[PDB]
Amino acid sequence: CGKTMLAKAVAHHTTAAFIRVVGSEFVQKYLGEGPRMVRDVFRLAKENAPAIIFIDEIDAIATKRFDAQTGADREVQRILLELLNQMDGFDQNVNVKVIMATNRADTLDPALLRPGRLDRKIEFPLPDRRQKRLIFSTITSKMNLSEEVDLEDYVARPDKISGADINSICQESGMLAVRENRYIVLAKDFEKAYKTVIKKDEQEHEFYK
Amino acid sequence: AEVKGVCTEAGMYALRERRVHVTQEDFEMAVAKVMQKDSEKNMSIKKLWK
Amino acid sequence: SAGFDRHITIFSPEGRLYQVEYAFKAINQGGLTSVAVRGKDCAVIVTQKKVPDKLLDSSTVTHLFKITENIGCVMTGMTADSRSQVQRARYEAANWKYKYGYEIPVDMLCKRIADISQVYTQNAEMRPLGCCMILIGIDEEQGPQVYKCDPAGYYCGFKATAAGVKQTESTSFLEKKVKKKFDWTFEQTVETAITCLSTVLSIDFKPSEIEVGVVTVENPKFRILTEAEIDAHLVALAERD
Amino acid sequence: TTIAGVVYKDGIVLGADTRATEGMVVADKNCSKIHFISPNIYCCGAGTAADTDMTTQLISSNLELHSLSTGRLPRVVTANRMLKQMLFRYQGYIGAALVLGGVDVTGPHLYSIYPHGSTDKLPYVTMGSGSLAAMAVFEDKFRPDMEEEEAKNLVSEAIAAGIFNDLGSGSNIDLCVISKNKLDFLRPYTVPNKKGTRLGRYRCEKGTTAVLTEKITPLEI
Amino acid sequence: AERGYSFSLTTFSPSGKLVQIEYALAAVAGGAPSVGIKAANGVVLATEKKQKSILYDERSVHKVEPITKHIGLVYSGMGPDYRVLVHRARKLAQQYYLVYQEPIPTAQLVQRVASVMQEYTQSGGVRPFGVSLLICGWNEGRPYLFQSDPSGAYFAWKATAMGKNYVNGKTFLEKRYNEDLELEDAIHTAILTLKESFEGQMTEDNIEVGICNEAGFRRLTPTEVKDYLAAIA
Amino acid sequence: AAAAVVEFQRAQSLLSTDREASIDILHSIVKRDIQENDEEAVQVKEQSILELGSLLAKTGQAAELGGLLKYVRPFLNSISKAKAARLVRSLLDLFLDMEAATGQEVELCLECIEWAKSEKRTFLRQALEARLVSLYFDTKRYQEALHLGSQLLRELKKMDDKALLVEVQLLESKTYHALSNLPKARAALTSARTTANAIYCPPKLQATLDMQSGIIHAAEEKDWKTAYSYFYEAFEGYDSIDSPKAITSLKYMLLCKIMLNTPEDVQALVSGKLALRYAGRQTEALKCVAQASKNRSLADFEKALTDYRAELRDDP
Amino acid sequence: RYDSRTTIFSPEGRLYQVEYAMEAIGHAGTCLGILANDGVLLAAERRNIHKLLDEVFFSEKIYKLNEDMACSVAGITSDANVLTNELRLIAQRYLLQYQEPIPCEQLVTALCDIKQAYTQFGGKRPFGVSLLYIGWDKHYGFQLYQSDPSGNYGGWKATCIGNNSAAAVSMLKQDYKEGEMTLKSALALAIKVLNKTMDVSKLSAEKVEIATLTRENGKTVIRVLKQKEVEQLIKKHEEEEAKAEREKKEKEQKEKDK
Ligand SMILES: Nc1ncnc2c1ncn2[C@@H]1O[C@H](COP(=O)(O)OP(=O)(O)O)[C@@H](O)[C@H]1O
Ligand SMILES: [Mg+2]
Repeated sequence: CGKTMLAKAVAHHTTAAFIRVVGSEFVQKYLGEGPRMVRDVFRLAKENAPAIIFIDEIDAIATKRFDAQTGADREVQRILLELLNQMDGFDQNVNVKVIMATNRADTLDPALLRPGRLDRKIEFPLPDRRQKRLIFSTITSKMNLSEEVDLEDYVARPDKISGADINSICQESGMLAVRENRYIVLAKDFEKAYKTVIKKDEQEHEFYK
Repeated sequence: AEVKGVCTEAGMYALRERRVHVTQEDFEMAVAKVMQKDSEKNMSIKKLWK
Repeated sequence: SAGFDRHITIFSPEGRLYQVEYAFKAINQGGLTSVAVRGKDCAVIVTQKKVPDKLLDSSTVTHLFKITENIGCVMTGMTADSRSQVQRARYEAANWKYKYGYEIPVDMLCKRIADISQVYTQNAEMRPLGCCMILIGIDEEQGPQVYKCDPAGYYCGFKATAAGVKQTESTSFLEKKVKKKFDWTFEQTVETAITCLSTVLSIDFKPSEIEVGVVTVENPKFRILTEAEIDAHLVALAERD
Repeated sequence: TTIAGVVYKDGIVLGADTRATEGMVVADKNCSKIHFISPNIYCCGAGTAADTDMTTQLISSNLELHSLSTGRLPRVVTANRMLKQMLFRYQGYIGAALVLGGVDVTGPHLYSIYPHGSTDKLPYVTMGSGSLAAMAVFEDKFRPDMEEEEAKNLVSEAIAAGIFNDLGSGSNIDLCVISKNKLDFLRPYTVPNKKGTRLGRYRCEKGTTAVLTEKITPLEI
Repeated sequence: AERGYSFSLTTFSPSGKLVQIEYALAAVAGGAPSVGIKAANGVVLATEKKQKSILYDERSVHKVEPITKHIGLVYSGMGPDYRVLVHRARKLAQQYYLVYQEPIPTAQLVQRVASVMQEYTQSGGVRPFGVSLLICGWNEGRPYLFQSDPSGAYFAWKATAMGKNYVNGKTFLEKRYNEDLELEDAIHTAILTLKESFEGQMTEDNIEVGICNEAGFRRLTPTEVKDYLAAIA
Repeated sequence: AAAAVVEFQRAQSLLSTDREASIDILHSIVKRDIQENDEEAVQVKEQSILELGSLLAKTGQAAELGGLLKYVRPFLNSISKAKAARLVRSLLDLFLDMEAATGQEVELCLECIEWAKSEKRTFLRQALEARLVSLYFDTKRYQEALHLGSQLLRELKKMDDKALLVEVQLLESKTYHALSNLPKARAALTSARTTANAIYCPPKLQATLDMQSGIIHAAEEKDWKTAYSYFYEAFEGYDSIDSPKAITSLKYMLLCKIMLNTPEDVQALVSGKLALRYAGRQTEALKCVAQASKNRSLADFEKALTDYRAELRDDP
Repeated sequence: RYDSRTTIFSPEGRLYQVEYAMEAIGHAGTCLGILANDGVLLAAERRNIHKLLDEVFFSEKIYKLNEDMACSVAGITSDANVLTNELRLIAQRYLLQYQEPIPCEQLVTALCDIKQAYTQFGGKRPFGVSLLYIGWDKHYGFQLYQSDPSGNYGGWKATCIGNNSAAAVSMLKQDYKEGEMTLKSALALAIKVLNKTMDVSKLSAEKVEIATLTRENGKTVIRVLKQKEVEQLIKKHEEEEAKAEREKKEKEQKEKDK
């Protein structure tokens, strides 16, 4: 629904630094390498005065309190514990910031979710009708479009698409228009892309529903 | 931690409306925004136990 | 999430029955393919026919069976499981006629086999037989009936169905064809079916390596069209198109 | 106990009497010997009341489950087959003789199911105590393809003959007209025998036989 | 987490949780949208009937079926399991009718279907019925709406929704639901709660609605449902 | 009450053709008394007064409002006004909504509020107060509008009719923006929207919230894209409801498309499927002003501004 | 690992799955029970009164096993229904055979033998249920027992099972008159313990269920207190605590004056 993009946009209108990592990058293999990388990341954040640290997918490491009865769940919990220490600890950060995107937001640890010195919460829901109209406007102003290509009748139609979906609709419509060799897209192009990336979530087994 | 967050969120609410004062209702909204007790809506999983 | 895969009665944490899905995968493993289309007053089923040896007898090799006089079936899946399911359907049809005293509607016959398969998917016995069974018949009130009885428990009624390897392309083509004047004649339905199979296969059909069966509101019997009928339809209709 | 049934132009017309004798004593005056197997199938029971009632109920339950499964009204061949097969599985101890009738997509039907499980499709059927007189009247005054009113009059006169010529026959003549359009259940259509018109009042005034003990209990509201 | 204790159904967990029934409920939630509303003088059940094509004859398999002319039943979850439960529910209703000459009270029918689910959720080789049932009924004079879950648990509802987006359905019903909602408006509320969950155009033929009032449970025909949809839109 | 319904229908025919006869017949129906057990007659006569108010709207005949607010109150405490207060709501709304000035103006609304105070029916007292606040805003007495709104919302945070809470909050936001305290108007709008995201928002209230959101964003944040988005949501809602004030929403839409320095889209919007029934000098004025902005011709710009007065001279 | 089967003994002699069920009972609702010379009572915590649910069943956790006995259930709902049905069947079987309402001890022993069979036989998980039985029997008058999943039952003057049941029983120990408590005092104490154990510090009729058994006119009466009486008790207790708080404030004022 657009959170990587708002992160990149703050990076655009940022003045300090935007250090991006993916939770897998901490989930790397070899004991203590994940904590090593988290500590290196936060140390870089600090050595830079106002820098920002972004973690793209935290559900991999940020988990609940599972009593690790193996050698691997224990290491994942170790990654999370090192993250907690670095975010808050005996070495209170100096003007450093942290951003996370999780995509689940339910099984995160109560620690990392500590509604205190560790995190605030924000919502990024499915583009409503308003947001979706803005999606169309922002994506499509750059393209070249006909006069019978009204987007306002591609929003009122109920549909549980997102911002990525609408970008894909527009890109696929333009691709199809060029394939059929016109330099102006048309309502047929948008119809075809609409049906190409709305019903794509199909071919499922029907006995489940 | 919740207490710190409540004070901080009341302060940010004050920051919102070009104001340098925090009021009781602002603290209340801060409490609501900080102590978000997410609850499972799956009534079946919730009624499994009598 | 591959640990919830070795038993037909253990759910996955995301609510999926993997060994129910694998029965459909077995359908696709059948190798052959089948299609069916229902018109205003007719119902036609078309099906592959592979005879990869000169000693195989085309008289025996066939996947269009006669469950009873008025109801016929096309199989898509392992042949042994298909024939067991065919025997079961024959049994249930006969028992229905014996108890309730009138020919079983296709509705109920497909329902009944669907429920047998459902019993097998729930109680951890058997091994859900891997065949997809498409039934055709004549119903006095509604008219022609085409139904499909997947090996997980759906007995759904179809305006035009496809089963087997080319199911997706067949369904696409049938949607495209149906969207134009669904009121089809006997010959037009026979065509629609044969043309759908030919196009989804990128092949042209010999009059023998295809099995076609038909029922009609004037002929309520499962007529397995012979070599003559298959050849005539193919050649003449492709020519006159 | 006398029941009768005829098939007319549009459907079926069934007619039973109202009496069930436990010996030579008239236990009931207004028994319900026509029973509902489905919205278009009614069954007239004669013989042992308990078994006819329970057999009709079980068959109605099976046929209603069948109807809710099919979506189409049950057809009388199924009712007849279930009845006969059950009554034969029980080698005859179910003293229920059932004039089954109905109207289905294939027109009317009127079966007669004897206790042992022998069935006989027929235009007119009477079986029971007074089937004697009922069938006499039918044979003497039946003409194929009657209309509603004439069929009703015929199957009422037959039951009247049963009433007036068979001990243990009823006091009221109940009818059931079944067709694709109507399901009339006349209960009772006619009252051949009304009452004796009791003579001068002879009650016993308040206070005629005192008591020995009382435990009047104050049950709540 | 409690990993080992999730492949069976006769083995508790340290938390005390039987994982397999919760998985079944996940399967249930991963099903079609269905909504139920208890009006002041009736009950309304609706359920998305969307097919994967125009090929499926969308009149052959219904989803809102009767169990008597005062009780009816709709579902979310799987379909074969649903057919089995509907068959057994009709059988239980008729058994009760024979034993006691009185149409089965909806509470008792719900209790017995729940007992059936319990039978199926308590042995080492029986898969819990993955389907959750909404049972509508009219007993005495008070409409009843119950929910039966794979766990053998039965519970009353003023109004609910189940399927892929039950959270959204239930918040919408919470907003729009008032006790004295006569049936003609309960139908609109149910259809709207289906709209807020129903991708694509809610044509009159891809939606199934069944209403249970004093006259007896009845599944609305395509003409009636089309009329209602046009009125709402 | 078939005979009474026939009398009411012939009164409607007289409304169509000879209105005075309809007025007299409805007045007689009102004068008719009602039983103490049944309610069919009171239903008939309340519909009769509704159509009498319709007659007053059609003919500007507000002279009866004194009676309709003085002599009908006594009997009205018979149909459990706790739920029938919608009737008084409609009566007062239509009254104050006729084309001609009511003369009494706030006087009659205050009389109604005092009558409700005597009745001790707070449920309707709240509605009367909210409508009075709207009247104050319409007459531009923003200060007293704001005062009553603050009192009423302080009361409504602890009582029922959260829809009326949203109404009063939006009235306060409109008054705040009129007084030009944009930060406080935005605060009121955010409160109204948070309270609206917990209850059912009819199309009218949802579109009003969207329009006010558009006005506030247009004024303050200079995020005219979001301003246009909200304005268009309001326009679609008002078009769906068939509401008089959809032309205003469309004008704001065109205004956003102009102030974004993209005047080429004004014509596209005006010649747009939805925005045909609303065609007229209102939209042609934005057309001309956007043409002037496109050609960067201040002469034509001022020409249009003077030529389209009352289309771009009055809406603040 | 000695917990994959009910019938498996651990090397330290513990039936793990039995302990698993016993601890699982904690996650259920909260039931407490008090015996008094005049009567007996149970209290139950309605965990879930989401306003879109309904109140069709007057009792969602307390059941009437026969005219002389009631039982509160806590645990898995399916097992709860199964066990309550078996309890009713046992009671009426005893009535048929002997013609005297079953002694509460005998009924509890029967059901707990059923649970023992389950914990000792084949592939059947132990019933994940704990029950509190109240009743009257001609042998030992009023009586209250608690039965666990392991089939073990204890006769308790007062007791509690469920969430924070340890705290509930601690407060029962503190405030229970071992031989003098009457029914009204029992209700007061039950309300106090419920208020202190329920997660919400504020009680109401929307979260509690009280059941009272008393012998009147020679016959037993099992009454589930209506919301009116429930709210009156909740009030009386809350205002009593408020009066105690006012007395504490007066004591603080006196100390300040000193
Ligand atoms: N509001 C928006 N405006 C334009 N594009 C959007 C918007 N929201 C999402 N997108 C599209 O989504 C893609 C980025 O999605 P992303 O933020 O990575 O989602 P996630 O990170 O949750 O998978 C971009 O390619 C962009 O085109
Ligand atoms: Mg990203």
